[PDB]
Amino acid sequence: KFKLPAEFITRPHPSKDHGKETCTAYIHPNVLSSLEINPGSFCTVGKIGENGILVIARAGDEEVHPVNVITLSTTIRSVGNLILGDRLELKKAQVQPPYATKVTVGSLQGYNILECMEEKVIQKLLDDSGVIMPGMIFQNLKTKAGDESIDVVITDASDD
Amino acid sequence: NLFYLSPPFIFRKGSTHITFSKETQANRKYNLPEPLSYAAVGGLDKEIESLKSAIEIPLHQPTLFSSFGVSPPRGILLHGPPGTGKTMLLRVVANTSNAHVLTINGPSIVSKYLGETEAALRDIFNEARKYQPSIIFIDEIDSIAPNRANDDSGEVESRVVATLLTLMDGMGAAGKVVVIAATN
Ligand SMILES: Nc1ncnc2c1ncn2[C@@H]1O[C@H](COP(=O)(O)OP(=O)(O)OP(O)(O)=S)[C@@H](O)[C@H]1O
Repeated sequence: KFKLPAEFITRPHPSKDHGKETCTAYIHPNVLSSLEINPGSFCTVGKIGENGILVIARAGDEEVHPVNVITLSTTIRSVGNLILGDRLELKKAQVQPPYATKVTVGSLQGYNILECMEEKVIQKLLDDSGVIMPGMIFQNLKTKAGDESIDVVITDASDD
Repeated sequence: NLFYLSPPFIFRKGSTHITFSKETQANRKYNLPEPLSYAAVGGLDKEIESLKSAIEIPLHQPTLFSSFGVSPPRGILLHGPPGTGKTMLLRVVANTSNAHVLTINGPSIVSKYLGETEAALRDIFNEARKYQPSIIFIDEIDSIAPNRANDDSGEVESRVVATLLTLMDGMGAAGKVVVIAATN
């Protein structure tokens, strides 16, 4: 009888963050089966006693990933201030978040987002993200000049 | 009549002789557990007002710290000379503030020995947060958490700290309690 660990260990996600893998924190498939969690499904990741954060369940390689380790794209770790070695509490979600109607997007240093980067690349990142809660970061974003790193934080999202 | 706190009766309209009275309390012979009030503990006015502030800030206006962001004062230590009225003030806060009072911690706990008591305590602070704005009193905080003079300890002191570090969550979410200690 396989034993489900009570607390999982946060670790890097060797895959890049620019892709559609923002909230698709890869989880060891054995844990996915042992917790009645379907692939590509939403589940709550959070530190012990804290309110949960939403991640999408995606199956990883059994051999490479040990059982405890949960891999997060660096965009979502910054949502709930998840620093490495933070013990988590995986639980199964039950409500699908509704779509978005308005999003107010921030920046690290107040740089004019209109003037520095295209709306198309920002929209690409945001769409490929899929589910957006207020607090992530999209890092290492190539700008129009190609020599500037500006990070897209998200201040708020409102549904009408 | 058995176990009734005061003699009950059934109202039936028309057959009952209703009468007015200026009396602010029920018949004294009912031996009721009469409320406790600030009209009784008066004599410490300024600290009463400060206590009222310390109940305003964590019960009524926790939202008003989400803006301004800064960590709130969500632990109170009502110290003073023995017999000065500390337990009476805690009792008046409990009955005249309309928060939910999480049960008194007390010197007593299941076993009063480390390991066993560590879970039995955390349960009291786990009961906190879920209920609408509350107040967990830890009276006699010197008897539950003594000084550790040179080596006198079970685990209870560090257990209180480790639990208070989660009880201090609030005003971002679950800002629905304050802790008031008393000591001599
Ligand atoms: N207005 C008053 N102010 C202060 N004490 C009063 C007052 N009226 C009556 N007393 C009584 O003074 C006694 C004070 O006892 P406590 O409040 O239990 O003492 P205390 O300050 O809590 O000391 P301990 O050692 O910490 S239990 C109670 O019996 C009160 O009812």
